[PDB]
Amino acid sequence: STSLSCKQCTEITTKNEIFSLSLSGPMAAYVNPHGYVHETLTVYKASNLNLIGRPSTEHSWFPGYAWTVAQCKICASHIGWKFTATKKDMSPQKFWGLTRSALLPTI
Amino acid sequence: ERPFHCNQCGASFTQKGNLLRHIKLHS
Ligand SMILES: O=C1CC[C@H](N2Cc3c(ccc4c3OCC43CCN(Cc4ccccc4)CC3)C2=O)C(=O)N1
Ligand SMILES: [Zn+2]
Ligand SMILES: [Zn+2]
Repeated sequence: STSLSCKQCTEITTKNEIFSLSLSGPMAAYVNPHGYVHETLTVYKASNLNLIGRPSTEHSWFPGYAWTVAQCKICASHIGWKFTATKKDMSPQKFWGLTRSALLPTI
Repeated sequence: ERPFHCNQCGASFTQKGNLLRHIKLHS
């Protein structure tokens, strides 16, 4: 299926990975604490990403999940976040939220 | 442990210089 790639550059995910974590569809707008709006697409798996920092639950858009910033391994452009369950009774235990503007093609 | 923060995405750094490089990439 169609690959989604780093816009700046590297395949990051494919459309086959896309799922709806919550009922707001697979991609919705979320607001960060400083007024940046991120159209965040939820995919089960992503490749070619490096993580920055430790996981945090602060202002998590997906309650029960911690986020870790994720960037392109090639150009270091911000791509999204890895989300990791804080409890065992959640499913999935991990996924990625990718910001729409960081990916090509444009969805 | 990482007190320099990017308010666009939540990225945090130990070195101010790495925050500066990070911010540049958002442009
Ligand atoms: O699920 C997600 C993904 C991550 C995303 N975040 C979280 C986030 C984003 C941006 C900035 C921040 C932040 O939490 C801490 C901090 C806000 C509070 N700051 C407190 C602070 C300020 C100055 C010095 C030390 C600490 C740290 C950065 C973001 O896009 C978000 O809002 N939801
Ligand atoms: Zn890249
Ligand atoms: Zn950032």
